[PDB]
Amino acid sequence: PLFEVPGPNSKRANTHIRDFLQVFIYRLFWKSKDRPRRIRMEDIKKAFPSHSESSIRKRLKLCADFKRTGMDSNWWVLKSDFRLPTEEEIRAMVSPEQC
DNA sequence: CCGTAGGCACGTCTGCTCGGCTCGAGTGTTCGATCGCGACTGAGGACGAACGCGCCCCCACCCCCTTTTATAGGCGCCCT
Repeated sequence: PLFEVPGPNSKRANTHIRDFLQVFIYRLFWKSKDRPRRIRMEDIKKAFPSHSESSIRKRLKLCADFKRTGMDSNWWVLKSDFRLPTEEEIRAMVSPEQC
């Protein structure tokens, strides 16, 4: 082996889960066709059932603003002053070897 | 007088904030290890002293210088 496998609940392992969540959130904004871009909490929780919503609230507070709507299905609208990172910048965040 | 709309209350979702727990990093202290120095001991070589060996000298002992005297066989020399 040439690449190090982390231990359970290590600092490297916990950083990887956070960054992979940050990668997946960003690509959901790139998939959204609405102007301004918007995503749902339900789509992240369906892909990440082992995360609490509060841990997802940490990754969404810096890049998105919560707009509540009169239905049990609400949107995270991308901040107008937040520049969404480009594709190759997302590529540098998490490599296939780290996964 | 009746119907409908609005207001309030409660439920639920989430967004923020506070408290508690745990993990990691650092620094100080204490213990063990290793290194250096000195001392002891063993081995080898060199020097000094004592003993033993070798050489030389000295001492001791025995025979040779003569005389005599009886007596006799053999060998060699000297003058008649």
